[PDB]
Amino acid sequence: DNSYKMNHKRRGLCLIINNKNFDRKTGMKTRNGTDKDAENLEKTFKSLGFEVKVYNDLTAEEMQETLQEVSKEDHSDSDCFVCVLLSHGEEGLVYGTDGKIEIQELTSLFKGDKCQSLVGKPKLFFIQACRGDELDSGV
Amino acid sequence: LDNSYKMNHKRRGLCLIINNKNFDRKTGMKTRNGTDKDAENLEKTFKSLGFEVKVYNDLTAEEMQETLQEVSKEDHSDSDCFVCVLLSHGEEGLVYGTDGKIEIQELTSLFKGDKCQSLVGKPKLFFIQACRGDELDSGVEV
Amino acid sequence: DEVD
Amino acid sequence: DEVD
Amino acid sequence: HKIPAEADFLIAYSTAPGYYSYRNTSNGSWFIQSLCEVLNKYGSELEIMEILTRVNHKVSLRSENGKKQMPCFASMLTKKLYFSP
Amino acid sequence: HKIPAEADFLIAYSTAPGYYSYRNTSNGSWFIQSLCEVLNKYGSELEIMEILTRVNHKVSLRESSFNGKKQMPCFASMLTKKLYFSP
Repeated sequence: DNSYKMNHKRRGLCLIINNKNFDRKTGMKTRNGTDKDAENLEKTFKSLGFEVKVYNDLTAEEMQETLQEVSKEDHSDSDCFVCVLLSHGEEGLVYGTDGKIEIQELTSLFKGDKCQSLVGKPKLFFIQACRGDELDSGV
Repeated sequence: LDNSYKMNHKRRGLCLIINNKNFDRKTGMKTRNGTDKDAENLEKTFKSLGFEVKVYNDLTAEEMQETLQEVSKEDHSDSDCFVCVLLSHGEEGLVYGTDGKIEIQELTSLFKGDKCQSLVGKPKLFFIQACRGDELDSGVEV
Repeated sequence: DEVD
Repeated sequence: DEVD
Repeated sequence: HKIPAEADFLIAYSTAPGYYSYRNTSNGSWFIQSLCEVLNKYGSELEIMEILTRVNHKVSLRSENGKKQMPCFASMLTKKLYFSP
Repeated sequence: HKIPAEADFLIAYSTAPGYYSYRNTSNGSWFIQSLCEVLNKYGSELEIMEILTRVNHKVSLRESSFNGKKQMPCFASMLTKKLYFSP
């Protein structure tokens, strides 16, 4: 009642969305260095037991469809689910290659009443993206 | 120690409770009966943890801002941390004074390291009892 | 129960 | 260094 | 040789972003009463994250309209926090 | 009986609400690089909240190059139990 059951048949899926190159209409710069992030995450989460799948340069529509497909996959024998988003963003929003999508449009795909095989299981999202225009000058 | 806050200072620190129950009719906000039980339980609980507990009842937005700003200019050198509890109506990012709304960030930002040197490196905890919107969680069968 |  |  | 101006804050919300938060007019809010229950039993022993997770769990197992509530806490803490007696 | 539909989510952001997040073109982003460092050293030992608190620590002590700036990661937890990546 106090710790998640983490001894299922498999740890579960780690899904990495790695957006580096953006359409010209977005005006967003190329995210040089993000391929090193994706590769580090792959080795790291694989050593923790996860199966790992990387997607690169997805449109906003492709991000929603990919995560929707994952929310319909067979998680019953898994401990948990991990999603990593690497992109540009603003508060509450992340960039596809062609434009923005709300983070809640992605996370809501995995809520209890929509993804039954993950009910009661940890759903972890790691989000590398800006959340606004404010600068922290420190102390 | 590198991994744990130093929690053995001469004082634990302040626990500041803003308990807003009665609202100006121009706000259209209902009286928040039950909140006095929250404030009473909180004072007992946090007194038992070593805090100096201060309860403020029915503060306007200006009073909430000025109350916290004064506290942010006190000498916290001998305190482990600072705790603030807000009991009110709210919406995303906002809570009600008795006379109207105020941004939560306007209250938390008074305590940032660049403005409150004697809390630098020390925990600043805010507990917020307020709505954050009007979505309903119907749950799922387990 | 009421909402805040 | 760059921003996202 | 500075630290972020936003460092060492922790905001513990009664409910998830976008949602209602419930208050019982006889006994008080679901979140504060669970917070006090957990702090009274475990507060001199557990780290703050364990405390707040138990509060999450306690509130998640309640009802009534028959609705549910999920608290949410956001941490910019840099170390473990114990309310050492 | 029932559990909330939003239960058992954890969102770990690279930065605090409202703020920029930094990415180095040769090393990768400050947040991901520290996240992997901590996971690689302690991932099979510590609870997830403890891991993410150390990530907060490491990034906060990292400084940019818009020069001389800092970053504070922020994680939001709707988890109901302790989470270990048991080997």
